[PDB]
Amino acid sequence: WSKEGHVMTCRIAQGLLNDEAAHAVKMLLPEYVNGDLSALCVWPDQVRHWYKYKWTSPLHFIDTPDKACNFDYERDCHDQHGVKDMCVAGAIQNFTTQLSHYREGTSDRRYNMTEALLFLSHFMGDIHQPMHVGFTSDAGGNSIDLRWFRHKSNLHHVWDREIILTAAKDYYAKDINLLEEDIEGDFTDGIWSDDLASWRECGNVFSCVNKFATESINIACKWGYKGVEAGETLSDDYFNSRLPIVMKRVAQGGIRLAMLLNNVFG
Ligand SMILES: *[C@@H]1O[C@H](CO)[C@@H](O[C@@H]2O[C@H](CO)[C@@H](O[C@@H]3O[C@H](CO[C@H]4O[C@H](CO)[C@@H](O)[C@H](O)[C@@H]4O)[C@@H](O)[C@H](O)[C@@H]3O)[C@H](O)[C@H]2NC(C)=O)[C@H](O)[C@H]1NC(C)=O
Ligand SMILES: *[C@@H]1O[C@H](CO)[C@@H](O[C@@H]2O[C@H](CO)[C@@H](O[C@@H]3O[C@H](CO)[C@@H](O)[C@H](O)[C@@H]3O)[C@H](O)[C@H]2NC(C)=O)[C@H](O)[C@H]1NC(C)=O
Ligand SMILES: [Zn+2]
Ligand SMILES: [Zn+2]
Ligand SMILES: [Zn+2]
Repeated sequence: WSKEGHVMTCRIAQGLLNDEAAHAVKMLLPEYVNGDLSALCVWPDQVRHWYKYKWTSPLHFIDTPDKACNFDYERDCHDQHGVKDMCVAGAIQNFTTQLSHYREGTSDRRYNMTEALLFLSHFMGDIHQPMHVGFTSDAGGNSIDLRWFRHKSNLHHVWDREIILTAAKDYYAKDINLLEEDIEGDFTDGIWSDDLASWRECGNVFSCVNKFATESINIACKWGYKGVEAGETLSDDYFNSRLPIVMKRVAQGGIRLAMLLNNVFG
């Protein structure tokens, strides 16, 4: 996700935290954001480009083989140089494990919990963006150049931002708070209300991130690359049809995140 998906994922996520998980996140965050996890959820996307954190480059996504439309961890979860574990699935396990050393305080200074908090949170949102588990050769839709209404863009960016900016301008006067309030609603008393417990049962972290990944490449094959030719124009038909899918994954990411943190801090 771009700024917007992450902010909503995290606001949603923070509102569902138990007492132990709220206390931890407040303490783990710098004063200048007033306890607001959302304020920093983009942080990993900034440092993505610093030589220092070059190593975080591949942890944002998974590249699956073209047209295969499924996710296999040992096949997929690696970087370009075949280095095992380097993919958003790995990172979530990694940063969740790091965070389990917080309460007991048993990692000395090998880890930074604040950074582990922002990576976990951020990457929880990325793994639900269906185009973060897309095809290798086209870079999760990045190198499928298209037009989204009256400006150049690309499929990956349609899902990272366009559908969300578009929805917020057309229906909420650009106010993202409002778009979130409705997304928050559609699973509390709304179309996804009967599904919360179902979103919350995936097993241990490893299984969960595999479930989430799988979900994403299905959505990507069914709704992402379907009905998309390069150079063409995606209109009201693509937007209106996919709006609620994007919205679902914003919610799923958030509910799923609150569950992890709740467990890591409990
Ligand atoms: C764990 O990692 C954390 C993230 O990497 C570390 O926290 C970071 O610590 C650095 C200290 O070097 C902070 O950067 C400083 O920011 C302050 C204040 O920033 C605020 O004010 C400016 C302008 O007034 C504004 O633009 C900012 O947005 C803030 O409102 C500056 O005075 C310094 O020059 C310096 O840049 C980061 O704030 C902080 N990041 C986060 C996410 O907390 C932390 O140090 C690590 N822990 C340990 C023990 O090493
Ligand atoms: C799990 O989280 C930790 C951060 O706590 C990550 O550790 C980092 O791993 C990367 C890549 O494996 C390291 O890059 C290395 O740079 C040094 C040169 O200083 C070199 O010895 C290595 O060949 C490699 O290029 C990075 O330095 C290291 N950082 C820390 C603080 O440990 C780890 O990558 C994470 N793994 C996953 C799958 O999320
Ligand atoms: Zn993102
Ligand atoms: Zn993206
Ligand atoms: Zn990212």
